[PDB]
Amino acid sequence: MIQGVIQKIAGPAVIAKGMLGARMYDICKVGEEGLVGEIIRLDGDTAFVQVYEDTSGLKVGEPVVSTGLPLAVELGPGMLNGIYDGIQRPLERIREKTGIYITRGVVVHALDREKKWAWTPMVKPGDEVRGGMVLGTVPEFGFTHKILVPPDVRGRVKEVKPAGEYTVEEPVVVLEDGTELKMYHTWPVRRARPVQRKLDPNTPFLTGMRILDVLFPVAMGGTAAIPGPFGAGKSVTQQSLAKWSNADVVVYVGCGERGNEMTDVLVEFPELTDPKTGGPLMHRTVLIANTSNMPVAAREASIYVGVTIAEYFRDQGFSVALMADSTSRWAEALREISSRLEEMPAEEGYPPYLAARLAAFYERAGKVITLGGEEGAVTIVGAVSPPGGDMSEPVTQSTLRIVGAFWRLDASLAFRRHFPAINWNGSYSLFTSALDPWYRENVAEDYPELRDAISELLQREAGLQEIVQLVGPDALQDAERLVIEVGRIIREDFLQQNAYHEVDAYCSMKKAYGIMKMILAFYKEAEAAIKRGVSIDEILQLPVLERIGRARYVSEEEFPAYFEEAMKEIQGAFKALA
Amino acid sequence: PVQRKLDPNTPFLTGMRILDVLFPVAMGGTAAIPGPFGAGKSVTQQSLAKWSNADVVVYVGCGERGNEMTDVLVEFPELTDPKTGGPLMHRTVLIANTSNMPVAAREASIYVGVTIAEYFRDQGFSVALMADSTSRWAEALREISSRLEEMPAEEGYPPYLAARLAAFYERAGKVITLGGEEGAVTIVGAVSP
Amino acid sequence: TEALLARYRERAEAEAKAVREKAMARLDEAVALVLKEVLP
Amino acid sequence: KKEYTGITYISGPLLFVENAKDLAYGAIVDIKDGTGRVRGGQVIEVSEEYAVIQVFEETTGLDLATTSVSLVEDVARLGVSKEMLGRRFNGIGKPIDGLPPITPEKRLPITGLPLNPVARRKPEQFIQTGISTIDVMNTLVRGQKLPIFSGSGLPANEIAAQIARQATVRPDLSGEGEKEEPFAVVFAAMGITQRELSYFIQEFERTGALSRSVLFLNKADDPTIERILTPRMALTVAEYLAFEHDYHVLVILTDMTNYCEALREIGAAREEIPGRRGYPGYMYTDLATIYERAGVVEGKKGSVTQIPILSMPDDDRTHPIPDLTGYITEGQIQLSRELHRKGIYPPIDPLPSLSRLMNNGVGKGKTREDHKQVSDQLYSAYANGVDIRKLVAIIGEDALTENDRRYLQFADAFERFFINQGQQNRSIEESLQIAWALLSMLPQGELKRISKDHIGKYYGQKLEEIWGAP
Amino acid sequence: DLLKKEYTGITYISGPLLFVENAKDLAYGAIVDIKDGTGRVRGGQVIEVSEEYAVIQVFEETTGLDLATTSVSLVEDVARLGVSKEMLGRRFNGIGKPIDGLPPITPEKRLPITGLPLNPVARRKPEQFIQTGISTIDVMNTLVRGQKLPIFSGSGLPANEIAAQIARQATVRPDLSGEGEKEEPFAVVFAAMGITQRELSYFIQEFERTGALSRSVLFLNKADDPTIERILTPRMALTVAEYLAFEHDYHVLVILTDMTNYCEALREIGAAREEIPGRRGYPGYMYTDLATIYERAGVVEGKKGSVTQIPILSMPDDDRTHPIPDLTGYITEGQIQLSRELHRKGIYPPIDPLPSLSRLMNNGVGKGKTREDHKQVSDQLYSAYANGVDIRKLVAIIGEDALTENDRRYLQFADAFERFFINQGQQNRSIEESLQIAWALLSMLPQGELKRISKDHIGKYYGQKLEEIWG
Amino acid sequence: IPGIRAQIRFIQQVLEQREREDTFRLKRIKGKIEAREAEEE
Amino acid sequence: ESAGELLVATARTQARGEVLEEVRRRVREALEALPQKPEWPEVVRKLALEALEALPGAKALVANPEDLPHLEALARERGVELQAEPALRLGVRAVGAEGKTQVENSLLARLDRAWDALSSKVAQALW
Ligand SMILES: Nc1ncnc2c1ncn2[C@@H]1O[C@H](COP(=O)(O)OP(=O)(O)OP(O)(O)=S)[C@@H](O)[C@H]1O
Ligand SMILES: Nc1ncnc2c1ncn2[C@@H]1O[C@H](COP(=O)(O)OP(=O)(O)O)[C@@H](O)[C@H]1O
Ligand SMILES: [Mg+2]
Repeated sequence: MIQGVIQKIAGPAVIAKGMLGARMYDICKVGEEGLVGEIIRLDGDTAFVQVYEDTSGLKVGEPVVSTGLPLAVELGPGMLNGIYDGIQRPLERIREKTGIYITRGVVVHALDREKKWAWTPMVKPGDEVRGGMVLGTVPEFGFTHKILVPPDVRGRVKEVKPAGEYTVEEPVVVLEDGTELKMYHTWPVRRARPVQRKLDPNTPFLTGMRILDVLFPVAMGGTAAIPGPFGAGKSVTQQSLAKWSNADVVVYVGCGERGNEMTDVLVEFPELTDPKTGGPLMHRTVLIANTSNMPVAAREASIYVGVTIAEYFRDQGFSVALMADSTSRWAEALREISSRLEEMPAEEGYPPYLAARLAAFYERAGKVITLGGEEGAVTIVGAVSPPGGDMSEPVTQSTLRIVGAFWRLDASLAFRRHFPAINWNGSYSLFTSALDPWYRENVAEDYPELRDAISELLQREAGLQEIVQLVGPDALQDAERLVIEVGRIIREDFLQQNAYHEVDAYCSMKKAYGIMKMILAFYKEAEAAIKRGVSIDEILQLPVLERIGRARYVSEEEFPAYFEEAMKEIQGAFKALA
Repeated sequence: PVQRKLDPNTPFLTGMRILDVLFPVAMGGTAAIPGPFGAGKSVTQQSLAKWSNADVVVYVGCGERGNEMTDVLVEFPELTDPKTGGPLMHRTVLIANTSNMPVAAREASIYVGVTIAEYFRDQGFSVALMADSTSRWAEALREISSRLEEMPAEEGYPPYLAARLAAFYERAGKVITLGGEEGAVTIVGAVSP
Repeated sequence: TEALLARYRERAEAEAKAVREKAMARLDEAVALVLKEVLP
Repeated sequence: KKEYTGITYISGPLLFVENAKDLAYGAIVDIKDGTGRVRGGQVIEVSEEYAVIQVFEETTGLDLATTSVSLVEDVARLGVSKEMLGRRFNGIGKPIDGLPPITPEKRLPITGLPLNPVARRKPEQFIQTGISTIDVMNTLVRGQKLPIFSGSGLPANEIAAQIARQATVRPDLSGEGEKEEPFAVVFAAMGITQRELSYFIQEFERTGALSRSVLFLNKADDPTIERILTPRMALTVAEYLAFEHDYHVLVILTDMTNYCEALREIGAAREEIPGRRGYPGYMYTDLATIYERAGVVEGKKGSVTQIPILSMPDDDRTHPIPDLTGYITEGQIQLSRELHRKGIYPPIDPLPSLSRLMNNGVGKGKTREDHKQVSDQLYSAYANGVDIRKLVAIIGEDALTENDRRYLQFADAFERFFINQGQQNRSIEESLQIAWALLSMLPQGELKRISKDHIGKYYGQKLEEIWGAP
Repeated sequence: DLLKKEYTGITYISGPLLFVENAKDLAYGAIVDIKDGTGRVRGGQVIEVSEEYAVIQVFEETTGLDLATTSVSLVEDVARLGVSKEMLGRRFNGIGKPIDGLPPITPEKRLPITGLPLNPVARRKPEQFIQTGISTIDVMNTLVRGQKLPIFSGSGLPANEIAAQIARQATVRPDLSGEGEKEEPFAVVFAAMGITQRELSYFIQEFERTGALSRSVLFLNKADDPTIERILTPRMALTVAEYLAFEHDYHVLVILTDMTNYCEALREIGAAREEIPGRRGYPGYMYTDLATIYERAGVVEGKKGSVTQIPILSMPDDDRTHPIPDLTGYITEGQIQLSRELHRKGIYPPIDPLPSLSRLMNNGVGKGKTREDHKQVSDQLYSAYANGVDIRKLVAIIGEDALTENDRRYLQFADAFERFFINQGQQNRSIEESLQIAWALLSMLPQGELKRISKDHIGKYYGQKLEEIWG
Repeated sequence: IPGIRAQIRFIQQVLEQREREDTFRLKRIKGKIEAREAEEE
Repeated sequence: ESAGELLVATARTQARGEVLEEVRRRVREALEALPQKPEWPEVVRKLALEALEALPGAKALVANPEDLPHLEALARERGVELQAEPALRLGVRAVGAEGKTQVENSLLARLDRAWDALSSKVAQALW
């Protein structure tokens, strides 16, 4: 291999000389301890390596060995329950081998080499196989984990092992020409896995939150961004989507964020149950944890590992959801690397290729027909942490141009403890039109009209709030004050959602539809009463308003009876009160 | 060079009542005019070129839109000169640069125009120089300054923008030429904030 | 209607086949011309 | 084929090649590596010691030992033909529709030469976009550059596709009846996601608009240099068609914000000091070199009309990109978020919109004798309706005068019927009839901007075209 | 190992930097000793080493150095501090050298001051509630054991007084959690960076009067001391804290007196090295450097002890959007933000709850930990206070006479809240006292508007009056 | 209105000053890269 | 009622492209196996002379091992070493004086870099 020596050390950057023939973005073992590194710049006989670990104590002259391969991930059975670091090393193994502190240089396989998997063949000798075809199936936690051909491998099946217990290293399939196919294959993290074609995002992604699943839906293959200042509730929203989504597999990437939240996920999720499978929630979730006090260079690796694992699970026909806990941290890591490289920034310190990196990461999502012929989809929800809430910051502005949905958080609602604190005016979604047939078939034949009416009422309330800020709330006419009050009702008991309450945490589409129907029926009845001369303040004292407010705390199973009863109560209250 | 600069003691008659009466400009003075879209700025400039007492009119377009410049280029050959009855272009010099022409040409357009105006003044005539937009010229100057990597000063405009504007505007004034014959240059430099 | 579209696609494929057959005859002369032009 | 081995430096998009004096500045090179994979590159700086090559794609896998560089052409060239109609490209002239590559009649540089100012002529004839708020009040004239100012969530792409598959000329209105005049639409897509790409493909193929369309679709994950080149390719094809085959070409550029960001990133990559607001200081000149390629030419029957589409970063018109676009282009069409969130499509707001060449493209012998007066009256009446609708919130319905209530009704019906067009294709006569019906709500004689003769000729009709008899 | 090698040939001394050539065997991040011609020995750390020359940041000032006589010698490859249980009643300067007059600490171990990132799998969930005695903290922004709860301060705001009060009063409530045991007192590790004489004297006197000096490790960096010691001080203090907590089951409360000074020192080092800056000229890796300090707190599975961090930082001009408070909020779990307006009113502690936040609050309170109504009461208080603030904004336009009785009631709630709940003075309120005061305040509002509280809690607690608690 | 105008112009001045500082630092780093590439050869 | 344009255009374009691709494949397979023709030494001599002319300074020429004994006149005239590589079938690799710059005149490269100009004439001659 290409072997050199350390020439200069400066933080997470080590320059090694004598590395002629080494390729860009290859993996190098820097130092005597074999720290993981990546070549990011070639200059003559010298190579610029970013160390994925800590460089403290390194001495100039230590050997640097280039492995000749780019950063790669082991894709196979054994990932669905474990937590991984930025370069996909099992944190349980690291804890067992080192203790409560993560020490540099620990070498451990991403996939356990001792676990036995109940292999079950799906092909026969003499069969022609292409990339992405299914070689067999293995049960993992009830998921029929399919063993796949590497995407760029072609040949004819010669010998396949019979059904039984085998490890990942076991060559269950041996093609002609001597090609051996194991239970797992390695893939470069920077290459998007090929697909046959891209499909239209017809089905929606059910996050379980009323506001996100109703006003600003995101489709199954779509992408969303949730930017906001610290304390707004980005990570709580990410955890809520992880808990209550309808996605088969959830990949949570904690790029450069708190370790306490990773511990909270690791502890709570095993206790929580899968809404669809019924087993533990942890059996469907893969965590790539890169805490903020871990080396900066590992953040890009964390993002790429997460998205590559999501793509791999998509190749198995699953519906994957990928929540990145922060992309601004990835941008800051890139900025630190560029500062080491001594390059001229494009804007606010970030290298010019940051926009291209964000675009490439966000374009990996979408619903596709896999090379195996089945259907898979990946949804990416990217959290953005701007400096000071500045939404004009280049990361947020580059994200605004490539996402299909945009959930903006505002500090005003966060301070008021009004959660999910979604800035309705600053948010949008581009999937409303494409999801209409699904909403009609699965919710009600008039759901789009109901949602459009709700959005129109919110828009009218927002327009009238300008005059409210000028003349006060009581200076308006009865109709406009009724619009303001209905908007307040919507904000307080339809958009609000207690992410910690046991019942309010999840809300199916039909419950939100029922609440919207109740609110709009109340609005029509109150408008009729106002038009005939009934006072607005008299309307505001109706206990059926309290019923509408409490509607969100009713359980899903017993909700429809409450919905019918409350509709009857609305009709009776506004017929008796005229 | 000129023999001697003269005081602004004689009027530059534009032929329009409001400007010639309420806000007069001397023969050899400098005036500015911001042009909104529909405020008839082009018609006003046409009337200045057509009815003023200036012998020769010089029109300079720094960074005008293609169609706006085309309107001028098509309509001036049609306007007639009241002094003689023939076409107005027989006493007009046009320097036209669109936004897609080289930036250096757009920056040097006003200097070329004012040099031609001064040459015509040196023959004893009275010249009315009309910069179509000094903001476009200033934008071109800012582009050149950025290309040379100078300090942005305020709003990106180079710190010597005021110096260049003063140098351009000081070329206007009624003078006694080197030949002892009286002449003047009048500048109406439009601004587009 | 559907019949018109089917007739259009049938006639398009038929004339494409006719073009293919009529170019097959001159393929060899075209290849010879290309060979003699390219080779110095 | 000359091959220039001897790479001595690679960092991000840049690589240095030695002993490569023969490479012309700006030329395109083919970068090859050990695996045989070939990448794209552009020569951005050439000197005696070395040349600087900016790589299109990612530079992973490259190395100083096995990398090879070969020139393909001295100047960026595109092969154009009349057979390009009905095709799709990736923004650098390579077909992506699965059809075989075109046979180029001629190969032209993408950096087209500037039009001679005395060669041009006045834009005189209008283009029917099928949209009432654009055809009637913000008329688009052949040879105009009329950008569409959109927002983050506004449906700019849908309006672009609708205009693309609905735009047409009206030779019968001018009395020529020249259906012999061809029409073509050149679509330039810059930095679009897969969703927008699929939507554009489906919309262009569902109505047969592909038969007169050329598609230059550059994806968001494609190299930024391709994004920079895409408008150049599209405008080169448009210029060739219009000025060599008498075509009436309409060019749509989406989205100019993405183009400006790509220009920003590439300028920063070349170690250039940013100008105002962090954008390159020469952004104005580059945007001019793009936009000012549209127009009409004296002595030639062709025409190029541009409709740039740019999303304001924060719905802010002080941003450099919309500021420069307003500087260069003649007017703008502004999409409104409040209209959009009220369920109105296309969400075009007549009050901030403007067409600077509209007065020359409408009137007798072009559209109709009453077009300009109707448009002015509609603008004034809608402004009155909007302000009265804001006032009625505080003072109530009864306190207003009778004519104020009539203006309220006019504004409501205007937003309901004229602006909220939907997916219709309205000729100018239909839009004018709807406008006259809407103005009939106001009392006769209050219509001050319109002459009495036109009022006598057209006033009196009622609203039945939109509802009751579509 | 223990033999002395001296690297002469200094080639550059400017600001805090120092270049030494032919020092290719100096490990990166190693601690060196700089000896001048007068025999004085300074401190130094290698920040960039190459085969040509190494760059050493000097801890002390560079006055008196000379290129001809100055000598550089290695001390150890990794910055390590001797730690032991004996240092419980000791003071040290910014570099761990004793300044109390007692003999040097006999080190049981020498640990790297840079620490190591805690394994997330080895972390526990912080669940032990701490009754700080402050109502704005106990009820609305609850502080749990092992939490990072920075106090956002101002120029004149009494953040040091609040921190001293917390350190004097903070204790857990074993009975409410069901443990029913006596608990050891907190061990306070006090790190001071750029601390002035007034602040240091006040802290020393407070800890003397409360008697915590016998169990408090102090690292003092005076305001006139060299600013490069401020880089080492928090890392040394947190290393001592981690050692105590995770090797002797101590419950450590860490107070970082001023993180703004640490950020200033980091900016100085970055500018001396011409590092690419982020916003306001601060270096790009400031977020990572502050993370490596903050993320060292928490609880570890299987370990009795814990590390609780209460950093104190002064926002420059009360600008919460400044890079220092922004990064701290992004790293830590919430913040306790002091309000200047409340301080001007004489309300102490001036903690305005709206910008305050505690992310680990839900893990520490609720049924079986403090009380069943705690979270609901907190949410109701937050909503009602926000409504009162909005109504104050409305009064600032339309006047008090134009309001309805509902807005007047909310305004009365808001000002009584500020005058009674927030304003407590130097008293030590139990959690029950804070909750009963909160319910008394909520009793001012109509019972039907408590939309964030279940009817059970309302029926059980609504009705009390402020005058009934104290006359 | 006058107060909001003053606030707007103050914010604009602060942002322009920050942009000028960024441009100056970019000039410094470009010049120093050129210098350190020249003398080191 | 306008999809007939797309249909007929697609059919004609597919026929044209298939015909041109067949032209590609036939000319490619005919140009192959040049050494089997007895006139190959002359054309490869022309290839070598033009390759060395393109380079101001030639170090060595690399070709097929069986094609080496046919390129000795120019080797003796210019002093370039003959090198054997089976991979360079039907072509001569010209190496510059320093080795950084190098020229290849492989026949496939000839066809690839000529077809772009040739296609305009080929289409008109064929149809
Ligand atoms: N002095 C005038 N008398 C009568 N009509 C005038 C006069 N000035 C302008 N107009 C009218 O204004 C229109 C033409 O001028 P405009 O187009 O408004 O000029 P302009 O577009 O502002 O020129 P610019 O700003 O340089 S593009 C016609 O309708 C004229 O009738
Ligand atoms: N949907 C929610 N419901 C209730 N509380 C919430 C919700 N979202 C956030 N919070 C509260 O806000 C705090 C801060 O949220 P968090 O997500 O950690 O900050 P960030 O915005 O950086 O992700 C949480 O600890 C929690 O107390
Ligand atoms: Mg978070």
